[PDB]
Amino acid sequence: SEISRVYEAYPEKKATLYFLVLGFLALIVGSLFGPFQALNYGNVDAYPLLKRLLPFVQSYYQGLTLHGVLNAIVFTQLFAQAIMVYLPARELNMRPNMGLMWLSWWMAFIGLVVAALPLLANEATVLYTFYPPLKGHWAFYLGASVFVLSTWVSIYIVLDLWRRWKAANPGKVTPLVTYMAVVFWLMWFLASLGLVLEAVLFLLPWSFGLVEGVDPLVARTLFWWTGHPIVYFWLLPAYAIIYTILPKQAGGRLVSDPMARLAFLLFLLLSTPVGFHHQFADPGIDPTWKMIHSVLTLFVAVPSLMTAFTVAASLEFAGRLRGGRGLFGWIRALPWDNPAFVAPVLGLLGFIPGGAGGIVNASFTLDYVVHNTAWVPGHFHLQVASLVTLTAMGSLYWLLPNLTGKPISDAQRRLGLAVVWLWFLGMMIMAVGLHWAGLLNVPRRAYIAQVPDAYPHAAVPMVFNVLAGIVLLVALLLFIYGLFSVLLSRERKPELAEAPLPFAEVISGPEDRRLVLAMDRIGFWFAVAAILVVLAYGPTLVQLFGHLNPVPGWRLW
Amino acid sequence: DQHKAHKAILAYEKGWLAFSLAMLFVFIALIAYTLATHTAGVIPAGKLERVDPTTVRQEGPWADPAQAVVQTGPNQYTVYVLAFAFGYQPNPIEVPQGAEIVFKITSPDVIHGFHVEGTNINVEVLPGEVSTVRYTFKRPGEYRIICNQYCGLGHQNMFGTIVVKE
Amino acid sequence: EEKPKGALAVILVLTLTILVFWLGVYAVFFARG
Ligand code: HAS
Ligand code: HEM
Ligand SMILES: CCCCCCCCCO[C@@H]1O[C@H](CO)[C@@H](O)[C@H](O)[C@H]1O
Ligand SMILES: CCCCCCCCCO[C@@H]1O[C@H](CO)[C@@H](O)[C@H](O)[C@H]1O
Ligand SMILES: CCCCCCCCCO[C@@H]1O[C@H](CO)[C@@H](O)[C@H](O)[C@H]1O
Ligand SMILES: CCCCCCCCCO[C@@H]1O[C@H](CO)[C@@H](O)[C@H](O)[C@H]1O
Ligand code: CUA
Ligand SMILES: [Cu+]
Repeated sequence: SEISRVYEAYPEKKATLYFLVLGFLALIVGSLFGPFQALNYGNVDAYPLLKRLLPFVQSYYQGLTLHGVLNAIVFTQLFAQAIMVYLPARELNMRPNMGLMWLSWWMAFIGLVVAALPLLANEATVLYTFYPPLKGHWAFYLGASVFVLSTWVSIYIVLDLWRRWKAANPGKVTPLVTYMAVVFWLMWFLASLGLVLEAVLFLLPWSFGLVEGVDPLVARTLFWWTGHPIVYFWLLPAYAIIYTILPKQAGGRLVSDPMARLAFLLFLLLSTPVGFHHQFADPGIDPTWKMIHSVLTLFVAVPSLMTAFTVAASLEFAGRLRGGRGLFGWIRALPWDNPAFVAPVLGLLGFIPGGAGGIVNASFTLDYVVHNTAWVPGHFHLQVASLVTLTAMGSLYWLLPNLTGKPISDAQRRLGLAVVWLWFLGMMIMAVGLHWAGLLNVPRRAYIAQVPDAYPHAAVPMVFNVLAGIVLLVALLLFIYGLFSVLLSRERKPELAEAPLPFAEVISGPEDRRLVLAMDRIGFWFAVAAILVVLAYGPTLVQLFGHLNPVPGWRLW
Repeated sequence: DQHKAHKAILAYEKGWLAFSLAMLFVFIALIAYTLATHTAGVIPAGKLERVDPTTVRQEGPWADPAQAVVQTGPNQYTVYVLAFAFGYQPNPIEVPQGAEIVFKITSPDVIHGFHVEGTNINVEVLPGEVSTVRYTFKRPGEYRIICNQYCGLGHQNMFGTIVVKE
Repeated sequence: EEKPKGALAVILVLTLTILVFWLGVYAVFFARG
């Protein structure tokens, strides 16, 4: 049995609640180093104070890795494994294989665990990119690998549910959330080949003793094969939620099924073959192959410019529907008192300058201005740590009710808003200080507080970084006392908790059908996806795999 | 109106995607422009120049600071720069103003960055491989080299100097 | 009604941000060239 028998009529809720809690937990621990790293870019050293509070910590850079791995690899994937399974299954009112599903959660819990231990014990201070020849404990890569392998099971699970709904429903076109999740999970498989080879072919043998060195150019070239589209593996859960759930929270409709679909098909073609935008300033990669990846990255921006218009129009329509006044009337009609709505909307706003920073980054030679400065963390804090995270945070207010039958009180709803607004206002202020600090040449990944006299042109943007450490300290603390207050409360009123995910009606139309029919030609495009990866990474990897020049690992911490 | 809404909106979708492709290609254009000018000099070279990082400060042109700058044309210098756990050989790099400078950089240990304040010199240094960029300093002074790739605990302290002679 | 003009002023701000950033960074690139 089971008395929240909740978890034996809809057991999928039991597993999704697990991922989620685990995801947000990594995110509380990871983010704790945040404000510490912020006051540092503000040129205050709070680390002796930290190392008090947390004696295990040996350096700024151990911080940086935990922050990185915990926030950007572990928090985001576990959030994708939640959303991208649970939504498909519910829109298709169907059971994900609770055998394969329960497996993945445990592949991840073992994985995370095995990795955390060397990290916590200063044996793997190589940062979230772990660039050879810096060398970490075998435990880190073994962990990482098995954690990243949790998604492959997830892949199958969604594909499973896809295959079964079709047979039971032949002739019927693939329904929206499901189609999304289907190409998403497909992208992530194709994309994950890079990291997977780099571990198996190199990182695993090396850190075990099986071999002596790794070729650093190949290592970094496999890494960034995965390393770009992994950002789209973080973005699209939020996008899925934003396309098909948020116009409903707004009181509106998705203005277009095709557009939502066309967006996601595009992320399937262009997410993977773009990795050299990360390598513009590497040696041994042909300039001609940088330009093509340059062009190709600029095309990956396109599904996202589209998104901007579709979503903006969906929020506008809803606005109007709530007596949405004049040219800007509609903005003030939206539900500004629902953290479910506020979070992803505030994140969309920060996503305006962030996407603009990407475009510069993408443009080959312009990257020489900003590469490896503070600008880069400036940009992606607006992308991953505002949009994606805000979408995860503000979705505590629908998903958690729907999974546990805890209602949100009204004191909690108001806490939600103070976080979300503080989180946003703190993200924006940090964006300015780091964009500017980086345009002044301040390196990323650096304990700069230890060289207080070193970047004096950066004085005022350093005032902006201090100012945001304090603002984001308060936000994080108010988020803990509330994440746990939404959970550890002793209420459960679950009519609320079966009660379907506020999926969104779609304004239908004529020009649908034959277009939705083409995009649903799935096996065709999945293969085009592979042909495009193959041409993009093919000539270069062939070159480098016959000039392997492995070098000794070092530990420099 | 909720289906008339659709008919419009999906035409805008078309016009915004057209405008977007246009603006995007103008960007492709103005990048293109840069690769044809001298400024394209900062782009690392294609060719895989293999070296052995364990032997590099013993034998070859990276073994002797005195021999780093080596005249390679009437107005050309090759500089052998070593980026290592926790500074730069040689230090300073003295180079004449007006001249094409060809930086040949490598590392004996872990990856470094070699980024030159006030220039678009901005390159990753990998153990076992030579990073080859070119530049002409249009005015004299000291230029600080910042290491902008994490490499260990001396990271925040890895700086160098280039003196470009009057 | 008619025109989704709220959404146009959105994509308008987006276009401008995109141009201030790309033009600003282009100018810096040249000035360091
Ligand atoms: C979750 C995460 C991330 C997303 C999404 C993301 C998007 C882009 N990025 Fe980026 N990025 C780069 C280029 C791009 C481009 C072209 C895009 C595109 O995908 C961006 C397209 C986006 C847009 C065109 C924005 C559309 C706007 C929308 C959708 C909002 C509209 C608002 C509305 C609708 C609200 C209206 C409502 C009202 C109520 C008014 C490049 C270079 O080409 C580098 C390497 C540079 C270097 O030196 O390392 C890079 C580096 C990073 C790194 C560092 C990797 C490392 O650690 O070394 C991370 C983590 C990251 C994250 C992310 N990035 N990025
Ligand atoms: C809680 C508030 C946060 C603050 C105050 C903060 C602050 C910072 C700062 C100032 C840096 C740059 C430090 C350096 O490059 O040496 C940084 C790096 C980073 N942040 Fe955060 N951050 C926060 C939340 C997040 C979140 C929620 C995520 C992702 C989900 C995130 C992802 C990252 C990543 C991936 C890096 C760089 C890792 C690396 O370079 O190896 N941050 N953070
Ligand atoms: C013919 C060989 C193919 C291998 C068989 C794959 C099943 C792997 C075992 O998974 C298990 O499945 C159960 C049933 O759902 C769950 O109850 C259980 O907890 C889960 O761990
Ligand atoms: C505008 C940028 C300035 C930053 C500070 C903004 C915080 C104010 C947002 O509070 C909101 O006010 C609404 C009343 O209008 C209420 O409906 C809603 O419950 C409440 O959350
Ligand atoms: C006293 C109020 C009257 C002045 C009106 C100006 C309000 C400025 C709000 O714009 C903000 O500017 C930031 C950059 O500075 C952006 O990054 C951010 O997205 C945006 O929120
Ligand atoms: C969100 C962005 C806010 C931007 C703040 C102003 C950006 C101006 C950058 O100044 C730069 O200073 C360098 C000297 O150190 C010079 O190399 C360069 O000529 C110059 O452009
Ligand atoms: Cu060498 Cu940082
Ligand atoms: Cu990328």
